[PDB]
Amino acid sequence: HHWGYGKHNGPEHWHKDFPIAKGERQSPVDIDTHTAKYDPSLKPLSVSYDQATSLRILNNGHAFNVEFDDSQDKAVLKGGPLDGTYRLIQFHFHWGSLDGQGSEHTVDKKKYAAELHLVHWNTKYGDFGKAVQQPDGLAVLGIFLKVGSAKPGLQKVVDVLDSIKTKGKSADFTNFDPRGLLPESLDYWTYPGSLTTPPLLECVTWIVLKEPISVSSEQVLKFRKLNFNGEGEPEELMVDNWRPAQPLKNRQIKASFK
Ligand SMILES: NS(=O)(=O)c1ccc(C(=O)N2CCCc3ccccc32)cc1
Ligand SMILES: [Zn+2]
Repeated sequence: HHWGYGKHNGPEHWHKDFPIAKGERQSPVDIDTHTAKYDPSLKPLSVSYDQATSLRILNNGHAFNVEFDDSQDKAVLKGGPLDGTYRLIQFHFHWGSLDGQGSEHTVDKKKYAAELHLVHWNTKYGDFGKAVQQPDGLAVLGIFLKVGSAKPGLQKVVDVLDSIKTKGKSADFTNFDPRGLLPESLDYWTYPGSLTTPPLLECVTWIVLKEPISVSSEQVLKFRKLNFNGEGEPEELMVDNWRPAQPLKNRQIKASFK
């Protein structure tokens, strides 16, 4: 009886195995745009993805991860609110059953159709497993998806999904350029928070871009054909794999822009 997104094992149950679910710095959160303060001390984000080495795509039973070679500083995030160098390890998405829900963060209570998370770990801790035990161990770059025009840079991802339909399936996924998933603007909000799935560790500097990317209805429909279940098991469509907004508590969300 493992955690998931259903009635019986979904977010409102997670606290029983993972008591930190009710913690002081849990993610995601609603971003109230009027309350978020411009911080002129914040630097522009430095997204250095030119030398990124994608390797594989994995259906892990809760989402799909596009995995990168993080054995050296190739693809890194620095600047913004961060001190030091954060290495890209994987990206994944959260999405809905319909366009009106799917994002984890919200903006003045608005839910987007989906949310991209580019996950990075602080290289001063040496490995990812060490980093997740530190308050400044991870930096997750969050990008909203709205449904409209197709995102050309996402199509390679969409087209491989048929080959990783079920939990535990993986496929070779080399030479994928995540630059193709970014919006024009790197304006962002930032706050201290957590992983949004178990083990819900409070180890993340969140950086959420203001500008959504547009994807097509056909693109997101293909996400919704994935399966939570393993091969040969009763089909459970991988939809609504998002955690709702959590209490902000004693935290401040800062804006990089006026
Ligand atoms: N949605 S997110 O961007 O906040 C996110 C969530 C979880 C993770 C993540 O590495 N996992 C989660 C589950 C298995 C696991 C086991 C031990 C340490 C970390 C992890 C990474 C990024
Ligand atoms: Zn995520």
